[PDB]
Amino acid sequence: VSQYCGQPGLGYFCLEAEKATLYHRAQLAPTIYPSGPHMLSTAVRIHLDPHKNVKEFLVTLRLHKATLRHYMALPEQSWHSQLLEFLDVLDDPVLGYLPPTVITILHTHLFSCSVDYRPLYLPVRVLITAETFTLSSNIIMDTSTFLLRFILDDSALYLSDKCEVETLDLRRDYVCVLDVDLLELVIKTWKKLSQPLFELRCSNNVVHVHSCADSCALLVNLLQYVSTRVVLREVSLVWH
Repeated sequence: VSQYCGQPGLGYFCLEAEKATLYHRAQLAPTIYPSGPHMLSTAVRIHLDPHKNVKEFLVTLRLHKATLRHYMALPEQSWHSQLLEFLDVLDDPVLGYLPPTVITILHTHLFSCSVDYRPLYLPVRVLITAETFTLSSNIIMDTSTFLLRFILDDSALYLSDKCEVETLDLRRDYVCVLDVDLLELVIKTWKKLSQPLFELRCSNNVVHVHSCADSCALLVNLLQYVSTRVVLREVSLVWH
């Protein structure tokens, strides 16, 4: 749209689809999403001001039940391909638009974007079932400071059979290992008035942990084989 209700700067840019999450390229597809909002509902909002002459974005992104991973090889190789193809910020050399300085303010909602096929040298069918990944960065990301309220809701984790890549079991949504009730990691990275660079004040709420000797032993094998940081974070209400 252009000039919504007659006033320049007001518009409605949108996008909708329903897709299978992750298919790789050159070869063979990753084939992710083996799992009534739609996918990639990037209903961004723009209220820029001609007098200000600066690029404003209100991106209300919504990847519903997707799996937005593109890191095919051990390094982020197909992710590199994705970030070399997709990354281009509205090249506008046309007349009447001298390129306004780019500034981004995201309010993304990666609701139910399950991540269970993150590839590495030798993971074991790793399953991390996030519910809500609310990267509501109310502050400007492209700056020294970035307030990012990761208000998650009741995540969890489940581990597969055996560290060597091939792993089968009766339930691939296996036993719980390390679930979180909530983790409000409200980071203010300065790249709480803490002058020190990268103050990752992960003010985590709590970390429940349940386990059996085999379960935690296997988890430790998994971790083995696979600048203020003031948490004030409860370490474990471990029922283990």
